[PDB]
Amino acid sequence: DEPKHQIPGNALDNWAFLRTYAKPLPDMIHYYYYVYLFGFFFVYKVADFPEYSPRVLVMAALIGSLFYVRRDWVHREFKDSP
Amino acid sequence: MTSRFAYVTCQKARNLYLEACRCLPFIHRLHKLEEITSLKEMRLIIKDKFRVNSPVTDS
Amino acid sequence: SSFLPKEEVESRIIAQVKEQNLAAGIKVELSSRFDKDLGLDSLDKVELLISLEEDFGVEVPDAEIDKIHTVEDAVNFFISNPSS
Amino acid sequence: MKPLTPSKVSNFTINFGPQHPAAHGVLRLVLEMDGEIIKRADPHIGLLHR
Amino acid sequence: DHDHYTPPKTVFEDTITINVLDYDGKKHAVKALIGTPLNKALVEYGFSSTYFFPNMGYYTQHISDAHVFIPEEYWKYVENVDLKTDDAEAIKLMFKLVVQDYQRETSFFASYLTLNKEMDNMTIGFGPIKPWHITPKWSFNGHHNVKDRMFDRLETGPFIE
Amino acid sequence: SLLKNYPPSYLYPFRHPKPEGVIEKVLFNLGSLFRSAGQGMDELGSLMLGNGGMQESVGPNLAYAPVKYNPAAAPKAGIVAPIPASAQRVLGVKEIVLPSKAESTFIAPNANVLGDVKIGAKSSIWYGAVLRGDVNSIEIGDNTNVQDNVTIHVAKHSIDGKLRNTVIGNNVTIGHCATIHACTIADNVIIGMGATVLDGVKVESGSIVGAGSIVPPNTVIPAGQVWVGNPAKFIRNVLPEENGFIASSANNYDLLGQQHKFENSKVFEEMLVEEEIAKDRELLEDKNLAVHQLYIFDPQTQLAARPR
Amino acid sequence: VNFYDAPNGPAVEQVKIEDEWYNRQRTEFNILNKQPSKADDVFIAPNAVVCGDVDLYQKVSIFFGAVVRGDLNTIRIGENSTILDKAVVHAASTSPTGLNAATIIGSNVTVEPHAVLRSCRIGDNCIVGARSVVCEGAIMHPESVLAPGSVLAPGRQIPSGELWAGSPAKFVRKLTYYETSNVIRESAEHYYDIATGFRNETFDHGSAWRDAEAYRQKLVDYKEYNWVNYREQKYVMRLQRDAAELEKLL
Ligand SMILES: CCCCCCCCCCCCCCCCCC(=O)OC[C@H](COP(=O)([O-])OCC(O)COP(=O)([O-])OC[C@@H](COC(=O)CCCCCCCCCCCCCCCCC)OC(=O)CCCCCCCCCCCCCCCCC)OC(=O)CCCCCCCCCCCCCCCCC
Ligand SMILES: CCCCCCCCCCCC(=O)SCCNC(=O)CCNC(=O)[C@H](O)C(C)(C)COP(=O)(O)O
Repeated sequence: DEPKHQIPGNALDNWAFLRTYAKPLPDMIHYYYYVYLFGFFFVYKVADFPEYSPRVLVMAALIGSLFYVRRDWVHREFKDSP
Repeated sequence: MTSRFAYVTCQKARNLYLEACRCLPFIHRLHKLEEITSLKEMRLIIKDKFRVNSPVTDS
Repeated sequence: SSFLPKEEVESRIIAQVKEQNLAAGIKVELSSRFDKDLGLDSLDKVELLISLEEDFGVEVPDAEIDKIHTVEDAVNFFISNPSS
Repeated sequence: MKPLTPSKVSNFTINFGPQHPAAHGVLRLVLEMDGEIIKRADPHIGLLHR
Repeated sequence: DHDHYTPPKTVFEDTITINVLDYDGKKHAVKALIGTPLNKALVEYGFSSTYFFPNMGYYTQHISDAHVFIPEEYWKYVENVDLKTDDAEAIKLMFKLVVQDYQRETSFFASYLTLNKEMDNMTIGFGPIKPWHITPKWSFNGHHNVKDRMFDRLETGPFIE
Repeated sequence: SLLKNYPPSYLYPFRHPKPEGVIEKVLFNLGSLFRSAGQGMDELGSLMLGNGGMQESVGPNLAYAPVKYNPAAAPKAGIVAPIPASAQRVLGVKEIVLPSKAESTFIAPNANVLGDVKIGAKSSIWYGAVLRGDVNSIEIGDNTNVQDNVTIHVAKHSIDGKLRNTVIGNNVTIGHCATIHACTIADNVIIGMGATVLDGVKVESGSIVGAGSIVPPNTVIPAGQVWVGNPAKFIRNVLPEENGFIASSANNYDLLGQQHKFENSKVFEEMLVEEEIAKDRELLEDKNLAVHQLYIFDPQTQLAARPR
Repeated sequence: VNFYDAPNGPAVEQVKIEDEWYNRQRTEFNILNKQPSKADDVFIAPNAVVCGDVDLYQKVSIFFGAVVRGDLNTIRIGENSTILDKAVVHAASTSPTGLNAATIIGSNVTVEPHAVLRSCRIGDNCIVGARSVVCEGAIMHPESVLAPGSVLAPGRQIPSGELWAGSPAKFVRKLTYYETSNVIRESAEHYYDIATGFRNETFDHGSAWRDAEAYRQKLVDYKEYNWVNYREQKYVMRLQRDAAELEKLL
């Protein structure tokens, strides 16, 4: 026997939390199609954007990073409900 | 390869009836009989068809 | 080994057992041999197993049909089996 | 440790009914065909058993 | 000092049998040793390579897992996992990519269950799995029709094919 | 087969036919020059290599090998054969005893079977087994398996008249690395792996001698008993099912011997052709190849069988 | 006699052992559908015989006289495991225990001369002594040693970290930490060095083929050498066998 890390939580509760990731998985082409199209149009529009201060650009990048939701997070938490 | 621990049809009609019951859904779909009749309903007729020949005893 | 509650599966099997003409009247419960208590015939036993096939979406082996004898035995068979 | 090799399956259990440019009479012919090639032919007779 | 030595039990005493329901619906009696993980015992029996998928962890893909259905009475012996670690990440990807809708409350992975004496004559079943891909060599089209054995696969795990 | 235009190199990989084109003839002569120069360089290297020079030669076939014939002691199990006249004017031996085996018998090329050895049909002598009948005869019955690295030995009867021949009965299994000196074994006996059976030992039918057990000399193991231990002692009687195992082991090793005899008996040219069969089987595993669209190949021999 | 469903085909020409004038034993050869697999650094001695479904991992050494027969079931030898002289490793079709009957040998396992292993699980860093018999279904757990002249009966177990001896093998002493950590691995490394040496002075095609080539060349010069299309003959033999099997009435 060896000293081991204590695992917080009950075994069955943690397994139940992990089982909430087993949901119908959409194929990634649907996201990719829209991202490609809107990205092409976006790159066309960017050349017309006004020149922004570097400070504002960095703050916008920080806000976007904070606001970005990982695709797995929506996967676990999605409910087909109002 | 050995240890002492190592080593330690009267109902033919029943089998035929089981075959008929298991094959019933297939003939329902093949003969388009879903709407007209139910599987249980046909399963009931098959028994009467079997029961007509009960008296015989020769193998 | 009971995958689903014993009370539920028992109530369901006895519900299907009641559907057969006899196997009722004063004694429709556990510990009732199909052919020695309920008056059922062997073909009727096989059909009853097929009706349980429809109720619980799981097949029964024919050798198991040779092994099954009682209302307890059928519910035990269906509770044991993971597909249930 | 040498791989096994699988095979193909035949379907298309056609029914070739009474057909005029053929030998005269009524022929019911059940043909099992792998694609456009026949694998079994089972002639159904008794349609003119008097 | 010098307490009594305990002679080991022979293989016959410490072999437990488990009844495993395979994908075709046949029940197999899998003799297994106490102290072995369920995945290893299932692999040694001779189940096909389609029945198993690698553990989708950063450093656990050499292990071969299976989607199994465990009766409520034996849920206690399943191993707890820390969500804030990457073992939970392996588990979450295995649900996300392999099990998906075929999940049930009895769904578990074999590596996290260890066989013991009290698990004798336990009935487990192989759980349905969706088509999955890691590498073209290590993938599942969805057809359970190869007759090989996961035992006969010397390849340790997925890397560049 | 479907096609008859296959290249001659493809049809005869072991030895290409005589060169017919000018280019082929020039290549043949250049190969001759290369062969001679390579042998010269080989000998020059062997000089530096020292005593022996790492020389290699073909080894004699000792699976069917003779022993000196004794006019006093006539052969008992094996046959006696004359030797070539030139060897007569060199060696001076008139006749030599040779082993006697049935056609179904499998003897491994590694095994050394010498002289007075009679082996029955469906019996197998496996790899590394040494069977010496130089001084006295060895008899092996049908469906008897002498496994890997087994040594069977005999001695002279001597003044007492004690029989020092080795008689092995039918359906007898001798486990790997077992040593059997001049003993008698009855039918349907398993000798365990590593077991030593010394002089004078009679093992009765239906008995099992355990693995790594030395049965003392002049000891009779009675029928249907299991004996194990360094001074081999009785432990239990053979179970009724264990008898069926004894027979099953004999039969399984008969089938095994048939397979191994089939593999070993192929000639070189056939072996090399089969190596090419395996190789182009591996190359033809890809089913998107252009040639696969052209033809369907026979599985056992990857030759074009029918067009696709 | 002739296996007509063999993977590479039936044998067109089979030669009897009496007719052999030289030893043709192959150190690695194929038994029907079972093919031995070897790594680049695996040493098989010229005397050694390896047949059947035997998988040789990297740094596996098979020394002189050792026979590893993988005919009945699979044999796996782990990394840096050495089979020493005249040691037989074989696999049973089934095991008495009911587990897998394959003969699995772990890493850094030394099987000493004349030791017989049949359908056993040998754990990593184990030593089987000289003339030690491990029977079917016997499992040696890792870091365990079986002393010379000892028998592990079918379905028996040797626990980890223990030295076992005797014909009915029994516990003798617990192996020390230094032993299990170093010496057991070091023995396998030493025999790997010896086998590496033997490999370094081995030529790819040693000059023993010249003697048979001389006979073949003599036959060619005297015009007795015959060119046989073995592929076509195999195809024809299989066709004839199928036709005869269709014709037969019983
Ligand atoms: C209707 C269609 C739906 C889409 C709508 C939009 C359609 C597109 C229109 C136009 C698209 C072009 C522009 C979009 C952005 C370009 C990205 C892209 O297209 O790639 C394809 C991408 C899919 O590609 P994929 O290969 O399938 O996914 C890869 C991932 O693994 C995906 O897997 P994952 O999601 O599971 O994993 C995500 C992972 C992926 O990693 C990333 O997201 C990388 C992003 C890093 C920044 C990217 C570079 C930023 C430079 C911006 C340049 C402009 C400013 C210039 C100056 C800035 C100087 C930096 O990141 C994370 O784990 C979560 C954190 C996210 C940011 C991480 C950085 C955190 C820093 C904050 C520190 C604070 C913490 C302190 C406390 C900590 C405590 C210890 O599609 C998109 O994601 C587009 C979604 C649009 C939402 C973006 C929201 C803001 C956008 C502008 C802000 C820029 C910051 C970027 C935020 C994250 C963007 C991904
Ligand atoms: C739509 C498709 C419907 C198909 C219809 C098919 C109808 C087939 C009808 C053929 C009838 C037979 O075979 S009749 C088979 C021979 N008849 C006999 O009586 C032999 C022994 N009989 C008995 O034991 C009992 O009468 C019995 C009640 C059978 C108990 O069955 P079990 O032996 O198990 O106990």
